[PDB]
Amino acid sequence: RVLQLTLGNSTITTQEAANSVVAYGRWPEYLRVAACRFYTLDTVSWTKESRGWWWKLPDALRDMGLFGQNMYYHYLGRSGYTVHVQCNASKFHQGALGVFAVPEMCLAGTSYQNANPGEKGGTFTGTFCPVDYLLGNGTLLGNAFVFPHQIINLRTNNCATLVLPYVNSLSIDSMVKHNNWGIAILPLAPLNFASESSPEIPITLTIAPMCCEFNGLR
Amino acid sequence: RSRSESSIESFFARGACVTIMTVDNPASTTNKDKLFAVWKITYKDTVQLRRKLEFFTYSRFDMELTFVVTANFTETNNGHALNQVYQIMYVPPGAPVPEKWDDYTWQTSSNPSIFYTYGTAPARISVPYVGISNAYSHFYDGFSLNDFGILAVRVVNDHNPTKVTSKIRVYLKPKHIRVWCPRPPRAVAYY
Amino acid sequence: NQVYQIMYVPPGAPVPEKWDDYTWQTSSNPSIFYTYGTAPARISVPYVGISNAYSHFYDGFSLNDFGILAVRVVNDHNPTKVTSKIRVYLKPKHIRVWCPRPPRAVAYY
Amino acid sequence: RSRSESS
Amino acid sequence: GLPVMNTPGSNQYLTADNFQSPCALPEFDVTPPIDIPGEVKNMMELAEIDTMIPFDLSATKKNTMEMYRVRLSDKPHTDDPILCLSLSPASDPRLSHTMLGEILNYYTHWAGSLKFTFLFCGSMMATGKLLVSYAPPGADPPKKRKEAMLGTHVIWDIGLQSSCTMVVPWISNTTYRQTIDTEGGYISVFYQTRIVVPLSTPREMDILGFVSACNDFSVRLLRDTTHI
Amino acid sequence: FCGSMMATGKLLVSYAPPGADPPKKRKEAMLGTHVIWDIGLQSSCTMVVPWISNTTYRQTIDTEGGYISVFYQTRIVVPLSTPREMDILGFVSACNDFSVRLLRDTTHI
Amino acid sequence: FCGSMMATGKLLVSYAPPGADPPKKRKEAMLGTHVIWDIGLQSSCTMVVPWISNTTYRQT
Repeated sequence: RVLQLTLGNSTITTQEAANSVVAYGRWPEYLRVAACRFYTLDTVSWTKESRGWWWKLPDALRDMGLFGQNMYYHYLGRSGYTVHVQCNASKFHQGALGVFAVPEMCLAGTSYQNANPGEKGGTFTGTFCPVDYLLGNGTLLGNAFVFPHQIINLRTNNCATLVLPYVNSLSIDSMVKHNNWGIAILPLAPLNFASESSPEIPITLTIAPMCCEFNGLR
Repeated sequence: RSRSESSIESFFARGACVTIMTVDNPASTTNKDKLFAVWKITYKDTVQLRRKLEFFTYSRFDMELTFVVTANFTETNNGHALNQVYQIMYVPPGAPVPEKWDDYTWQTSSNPSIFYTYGTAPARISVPYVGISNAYSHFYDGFSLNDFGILAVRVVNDHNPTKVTSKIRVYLKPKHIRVWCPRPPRAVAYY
Repeated sequence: NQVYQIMYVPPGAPVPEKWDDYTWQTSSNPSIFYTYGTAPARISVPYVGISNAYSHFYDGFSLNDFGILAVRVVNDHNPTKVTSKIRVYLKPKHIRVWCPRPPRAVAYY
Repeated sequence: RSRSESS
Repeated sequence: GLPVMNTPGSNQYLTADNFQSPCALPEFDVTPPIDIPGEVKNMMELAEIDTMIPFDLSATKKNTMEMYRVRLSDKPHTDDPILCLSLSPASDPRLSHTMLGEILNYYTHWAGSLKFTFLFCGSMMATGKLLVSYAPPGADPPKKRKEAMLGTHVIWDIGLQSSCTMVVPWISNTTYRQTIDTEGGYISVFYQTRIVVPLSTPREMDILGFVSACNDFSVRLLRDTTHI
Repeated sequence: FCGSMMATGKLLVSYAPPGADPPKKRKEAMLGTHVIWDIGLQSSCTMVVPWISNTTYRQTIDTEGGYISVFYQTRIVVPLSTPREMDILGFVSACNDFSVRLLRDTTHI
Repeated sequence: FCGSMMATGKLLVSYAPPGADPPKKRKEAMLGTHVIWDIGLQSSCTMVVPWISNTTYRQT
């Protein structure tokens, strides 16, 4: 089984949408078109020495196509997302990732360009760069599995999916000023591999806005 | 089996002191600007309520404030004073705060005020949800904290001979709580 | 007029060590604020037993915990000393008792 | 919409 | 007027009291609520979440990413366990820090079942057998694989299924235990077989471990011990 | 327009929405929302602003909210020695959807 | 893909339409029409170009 998903002028090859977590059980919904497509970010290399990676949302897509154009040329907007993490590796690599979606992921070691990496995303550290096992804020990472999450354990699966509804104190809000979601991908178990295998496996993120809607155009 | 005491209402709605506001009598000797006390309502000071609220991201709650006033003469001197009255003024969000003892805010119709007579039942009000947003944000990943209001306190009696200090304990009890989006709880470390 | 904090500490909870300990600010511990010269204060502790019945006699190896009552004056910088006695009038209500026994003499009491 | 407080 | 008789308890403020109270803003139209995703109606919903156990709380491992990983290696086949986890969710330093433990620290009494979930984070190729044992309360934990096998256990096959969800039962004399001191059982993982690997694949894998309350879990008698 | 019955011309009444930096040239204003008001035909022009805000309610103090702005599309034409200096007045009013809350009297001496 | 059964990876097969200057970076190509071909799962990738021309017929 190999599903070939499509959104407009974009196509993605998912092994299967078997493990697809919906954050807090709520599917994205409008308030009771073209921007909502697959935007695949620049891959990051997971090595033995990695501590983690993190992107914000909608900050990650501030430059991507219409979801960037609209996100600037409007004032207010809301959007759910579909973060698809593909971590294609061999059968002779081993490790685990924890993909955690975090509402209002306020990081701490704080000045807009600092907490808004954009497309490339930031990285954690193990002692700016926030701490890996803390997620910046003093917070034991074990308890981090409260958040909407999924485990990419290479021995069994090599891709996760996260459907994220719009989560904010407001019905609609300015996307330029204020992020809603924060994706953090941290290695629960370290990478390891056979003798001379590819020593750094790639992690790819495919973000797809869902129920993207904005007001008011200038 | 029963999960009532682990309900949000039972876990949160519990009378917790959040400040101790000290005010002196308007004695005409050398008294400083300690004649009145002002405290912006904020949970970020008491660790118990804060650590319980930072389990969760968003929130909504009415806020029952009880006021326990306790006075005493300062000097060993032969102290005498008729029963004091205390103006406990709640200042809603976005409103001006008192600067002086005889500022106009103590005569403003907007600002609701309690007139507690010393030696009686503790004063009380019930602030409703006063958020512009549809939920109190405990964590906000954006650029330009939430305003609950201010509590100001003074003695109403003016030309008093003997000094009288007084502490107003504020027992805040959140009522009708709702909380969304749980989070890992912080350690007690940075509090 | 003095105010008295009469704090009931449930079983298994920490007890005050100092006057300004944290237990007097704990949300758990219910506290009465009795204003002197008013009606006597009162609370109604429920049955707080882990067991389904208070054991007066227990023929086993490792007494029952009902709680603690702590008391302080709230006013702080007072010029003149004031002693105060708090009589605690306990009235058990909704009693049930099982397995009668011979009553002890008044001897060892 | 609600115009109670401006009554 | 209506003759009344003020009883004892009048003019006292009991912090546990629940009375009506006058609203300071009675003409104020509250901001209506919206349907935010993720409403929590109860704290146990947070303890029903599989959170990761820190097994290695040594000086170096603790307060890092390594404090959670249990390393399976290739060394002399000692009968001692890979890990032995005491079931004092509140009075065990390892389970004390989990989300479950964080909610139990706020309470005095608790009762119910726990579900532990170990997770092999090794290679797709590696194969072997672990034995996940559960000694019940009162029992002295198993010291050899045989003693553990005879009791309750699960022969987890590293090759076939990558996780193993053993559920502890609710065994207590009282209807409720305490969150402080005295037993409660022991999970414990042994090698049944030293882990086999193919070619130059690494012979040092990791297993993670999760814990969560079950639907039968409950707590009572709130006890906040938070201070400075 | 409080000018002559004879005078003719076109003004362009623009509305920049909140967040936008106000239009500086007639072109920038035309591309956005606008109304080409004809001085010759109709003597008034009623543009209604919409309710755009992230919150359900704004504040009465501090931060944007938009800009009305009036440009000449055409310099005003007049017949014979009629004065070439006219006046336009401007009115504002809440709509039926308007509402306020949380009274705050700041009146004092 | 005529590589190994074991090898895994992702290629991005882009199609710039006529008039467009060809994409020079992966980002520019992704934003336009594209197909994220997974080397690991499916070994081929059949992208079909459309018929876009001002005339009813082009020249050779």
